[PDB]
Amino acid sequence: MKLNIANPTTGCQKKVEIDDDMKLRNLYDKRISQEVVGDLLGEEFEGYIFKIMGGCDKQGFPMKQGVLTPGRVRLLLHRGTSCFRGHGRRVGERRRKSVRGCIVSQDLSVINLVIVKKGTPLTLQRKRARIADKKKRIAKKKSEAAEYQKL
Amino acid sequence: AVTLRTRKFMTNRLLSRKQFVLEVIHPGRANVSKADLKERLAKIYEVKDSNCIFVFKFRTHFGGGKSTGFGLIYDNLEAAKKFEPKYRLIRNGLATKVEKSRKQIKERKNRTK
Amino acid sequence: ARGLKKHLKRLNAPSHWMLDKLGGAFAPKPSSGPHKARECLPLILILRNRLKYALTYREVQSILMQRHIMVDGKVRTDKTYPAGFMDIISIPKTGENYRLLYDTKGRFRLHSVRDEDAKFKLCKVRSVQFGQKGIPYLNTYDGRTIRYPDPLIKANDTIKLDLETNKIVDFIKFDVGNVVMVTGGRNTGRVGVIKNREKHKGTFETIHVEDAQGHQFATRLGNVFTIGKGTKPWVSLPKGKGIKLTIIEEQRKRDAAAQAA
RNA sequence: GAAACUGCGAAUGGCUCAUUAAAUCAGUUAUAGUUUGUUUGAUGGUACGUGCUACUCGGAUAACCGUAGUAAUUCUAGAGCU
RNA sequence: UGAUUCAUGAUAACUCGACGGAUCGCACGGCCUUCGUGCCGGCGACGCAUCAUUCAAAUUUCUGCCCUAUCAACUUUCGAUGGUAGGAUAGGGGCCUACCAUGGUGGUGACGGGUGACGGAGAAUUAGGGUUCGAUUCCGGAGAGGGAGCCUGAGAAACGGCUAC
Ligand SMILES: [Mg+2]
Ligand SMILES: [Mg+2]
Ligand SMILES: [Mg+2]
Ligand SMILES: [Mg+2]
Ligand SMILES: [Mg+2]
Ligand SMILES: [Mg+2]
Ligand SMILES: [Mg+2]
Repeated sequence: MKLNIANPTTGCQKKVEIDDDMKLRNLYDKRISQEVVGDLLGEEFEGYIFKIMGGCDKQGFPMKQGVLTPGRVRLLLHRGTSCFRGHGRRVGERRRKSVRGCIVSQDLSVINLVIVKKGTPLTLQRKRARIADKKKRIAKKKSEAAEYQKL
Repeated sequence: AVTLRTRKFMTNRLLSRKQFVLEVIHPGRANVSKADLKERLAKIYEVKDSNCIFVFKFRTHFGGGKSTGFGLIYDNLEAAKKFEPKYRLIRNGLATKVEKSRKQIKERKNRTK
Repeated sequence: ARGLKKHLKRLNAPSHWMLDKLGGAFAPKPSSGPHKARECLPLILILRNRLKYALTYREVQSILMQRHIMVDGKVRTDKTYPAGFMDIISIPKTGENYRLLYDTKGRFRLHSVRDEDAKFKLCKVRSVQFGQKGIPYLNTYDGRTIRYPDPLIKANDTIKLDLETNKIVDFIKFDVGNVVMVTGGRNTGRVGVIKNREKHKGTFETIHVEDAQGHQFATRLGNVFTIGKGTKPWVSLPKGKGIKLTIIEEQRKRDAAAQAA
């Protein structure tokens, strides 16, 4: 319902609020990461090509990419990925979180969109030391192997 | 009229101190305070600095008049700074202690960042 | 349980560590190292409990982190290092050398040695076999591996190693009639000359040894250790020349030391 | 140098005796029937050039800044950095 | 080697090869080839892999445990005992699968039942012999409300880790 707009071209972001069906009808029934033409979504968004991506709902459960259901389903997740960065969670652990589907639907609260279109000598020393150490190792080989051979 | 004799005495120039067991003989007297042992033990060994000394673990044997303890003649007060437990430097006034209150010392601090 | 045990309780400690009973709950727990870790002594026991150069865990930590305490030609800062049989422990600041040997009653003494008999150590070999590309190598009970072994050095034998050339200079062939000293069990500590060696198919080989003054005993192979060829040792023996003396005899020594003063 | 990434430990300690009567356990074997971070010691050619002496260097990510949902938890989406 | 087609070598190949250092520290300090931090160079820290060592583990051989016959047969279609071939495991193995055989235990007490039964080092009492106990600070095993299943990791069927009932 409330939308965050942020721009990667410049780096500014703000939030706005829409409450008209025949404006948000074309906002609905879309997945994450598709562009939406803002002409209909607001008369002052002509040319602006938004991209719906991310967003959460009330009760705070985000949507996840790849799950296609207008519902709050529970998933087993891996830490660090989307919707789960459980900090200090014993690496390798998994939790079964609650998530929303990828297609936008009615019960959301905040929807995230973006815009597509606006209307040393040390190091040298290490290299040569490595070379010298290996080329003295091989001489050690040829010294003591033959010393043992001659017996 | 109390005397002071030391045995089990050994030098360690690994930690550069002079470590010994002292066997003070203090008849009549109740017991001799360490602050008072300091200057006597300094003036017998000519340490030039009566602060490198640290004496500890006294008993005052049953029947009285005879007391044991440990003594550690450091040679450099710098060595006694680095090679020493903190508590008895704090005792001799060479460091100070701070008080703890363990709530949020780590637990609710582990939650934010 | 579910992994390696990292604590060792004082009563569970080896009996030759001598360490007391109310001294605490735990013992130094010698780290995994080059020697059998039930036949070893941590350098913390070398420092605090024998030489007394410190008085606490943390003071021994100061000792070792000063980089003074050098073992076997190279400083070892670990405070649970399993130093054991004929490990040589040197201290440059004291210019003082020690070598760790069994004494006759089954425990470990630190026998001082001068620099010439501290430039090298002496150890037995576990087994000699081939490796990659057919290069022979031998394995010692100190863990050391030596490649291109002298074609006569075989298993169970003894070898001297300098700390600069870091290889073999000479070797004692474990055989009948060379002085040994048992390194495990109730006969450990006693030096003596092998007098017989009988083998039974599929079991431990038995070594019958005679001490320098008449007594005779037997031992398993993993416990014996040749020192020198013939009767003469190639190492400085401790104050008891490897003769374990009967309790009556040792009572007489103390009685005589009393009546001599 | 605080925060954070990375690495390591969290498989030790500790508590209890519920289940379990050749089972666990003790003494004694065996692994030539096996895995073992680490310690310690030793060890290691050719990456392509038609084996005729090496030939080029990538963004993103946390901490930070900023916009937020959720009543909410080391719950959680998105933009900008490195 | 007590014992091996062992250690190991050579060969023919084979892998969509894990690997064979794009890492980090100080102390500077001999000497010009273009006098150019210049020809350079040591002491370490970390890290990859192999072998051995060690810390261990996991299996595993023999002998040994209380009361009970109002517990004399138990096991076996669906693993019981063995064989062969394989699969899986880090690995042996009916651990599991396919086929085949008809075996395994027992009056020397199996199977079954009781245990207010974790085992041991040991405790109390003791002329000797014994009798009873041992939850408990040392060692070993097992559990984290009851079961079951897994991630990470060298190491866990972890619970001051997760998933489900
Ligand atoms: Mg435990
Ligand atoms: Mg098979
Ligand atoms: Mg019970
Ligand atoms: Mg226990
Ligand atoms: Mg457990
Ligand atoms: Mg569990
Ligand atoms: Mg708990």
